Amino acid sequence: TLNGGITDMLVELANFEKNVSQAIHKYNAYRKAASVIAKYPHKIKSGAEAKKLPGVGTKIAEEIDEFLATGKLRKLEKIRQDDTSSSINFLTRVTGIGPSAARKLVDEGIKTLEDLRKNEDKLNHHQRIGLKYFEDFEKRIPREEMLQMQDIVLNEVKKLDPEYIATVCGSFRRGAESSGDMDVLLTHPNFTSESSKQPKLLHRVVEQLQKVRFITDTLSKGETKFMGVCQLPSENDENEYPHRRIDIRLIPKDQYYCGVLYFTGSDIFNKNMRAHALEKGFTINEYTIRPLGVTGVAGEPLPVDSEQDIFDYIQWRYREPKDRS
Ligand SMILES: [Cl-]
Ligand SMILES: [Cl-]
Ligand code: NA
Ligand code: NA
Repeated sequence: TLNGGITDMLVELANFEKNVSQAIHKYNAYRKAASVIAKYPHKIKSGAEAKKLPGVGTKIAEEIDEFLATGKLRKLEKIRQDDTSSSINFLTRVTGIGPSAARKLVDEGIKTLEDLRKNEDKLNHHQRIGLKYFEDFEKRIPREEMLQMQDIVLNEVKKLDPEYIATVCGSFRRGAESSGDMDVLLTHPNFTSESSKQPKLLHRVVEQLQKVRFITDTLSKGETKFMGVCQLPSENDENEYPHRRIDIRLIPKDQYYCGVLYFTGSDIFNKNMRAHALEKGFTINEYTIRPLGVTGVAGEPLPVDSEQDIFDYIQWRYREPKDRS
């Protein structure tokens, strides 16, 4: 406005004393001083004309002369470039880790750049390889490269035993020109709802992947899920294809095409899909499709041999992946 560059100033002063300090009475005084300047119908040109108004005071007018010369203030940006605030935004920047370890990490006086080795008395990691491939995780992944990651893995799988089936999901199957990672799903006809549990089916696929040296590291094992790091092979070009990021997941044969729909679709889409079923009278899950009716009591599960057997059941014209936004 007229003096309405010095009212933007005086507001922020009042927030920090409300919060991270909590000096009331000095929350109050800052605040009244804002209004008096807002009402005065004349452009101020010196903190020397300010003491005359019954609102502004002693050390307050003083802070205005520094404002009206430079156009910047000591008692301000110092609170702005030092706070835990606008550093929560920084501290994680250079970490690739977890919520409450920061604080104690930071609390050691350890920070972003030239503040990083200065104090390394935590000797943790992530899990022992976060802080190392920190550099390649923050770049996107071109489509063209996704296609030949895909092609290698299906090749190994089938050569072991042609009864396996496997497919890749996420943004890649929707049709992106760039991705953030890889997510794959895996089944076999000797694992079902009513059977013994079999991790050895997933161990084998992993071990042979290491053998041809496509998989390089391990972050997590289990009976159902693996979590690691991979790389494409070179003939002798530049320094590197960057190291990348892959997940793998084992599922019952009879609940397969119910999970694949689920690891694609789209959030918004998957939400609009489960309401139309309510209308026609069905209930749909990450595991099954069941007959409902009358009240809260679903029936048996109905049989499914394909993605499309699902659409039929609820009376919808089919919709290809490219269109599931
Ligand atoms: Cl961690
Ligand atoms: Cl994917
Ligand atoms: Na993080
Ligand atoms: Na995308």
